[PDB]
This record gives sequence, structure tokens and C-alpha cells, in this order.
Amino acid sequence: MKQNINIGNVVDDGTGDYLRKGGIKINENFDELYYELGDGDVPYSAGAWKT
Amino acid sequence: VGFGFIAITLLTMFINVGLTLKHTETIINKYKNYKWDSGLPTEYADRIA
Repeated sequence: MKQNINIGNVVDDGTGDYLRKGGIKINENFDELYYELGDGDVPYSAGAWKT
Repeated sequence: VGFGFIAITLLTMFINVGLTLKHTETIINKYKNYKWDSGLPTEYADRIA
């Protein structure tokens, strides 16, 4: 679920996530690992808990 | 007359390597490098996957 993005290569090419695919893909990749940690707009060094 | 002589023989070889060698042709290319570190502004859109 980490939602790694695939990477295009060195030249204009149609293969791989085009940046708008990455757009929200990485932006997700944040929130996932982030929400599990941050739970909202702030991250927690002590971690986060879910009621 | 009155003399013999002694004879060693030899040979040489005359060969063009270089005439074949040349530069065939030279080409080049035009690229737009994505460095980030830019705004869009001029124009828009255009090439669309």
C-alpha cells in the first residue's frame, strides 16, 4: 500500500507513471505513512494513536 | 668478370589503410531537460500524452 511510483527514463517516453499519476501518488505516499504517524497536519515523534 | 657476388633478397609492401578511414557524418540533438527549478509560464499544454 506504500504506493511506490514507477520512474520514467532519461528521455521523453510514454512508459511509467506520468507525473500527474505521481501527482497524488506520492502525495498519497505521504499521507499513508504520514497519517499512520501524523494523524493530521502534524507528525508525531511519539507516534499516533487511533480511537 | 673475375668476381662472384652474394645475393640476399628482400621485399616491401605498400598498403593504404587510411583511405578507407573517414568520418561518415556527424549529428546532434535538441533536448528539453527537466531540472525542476522552473515555472511554466510561457504557453501551455501542447504535447499531451
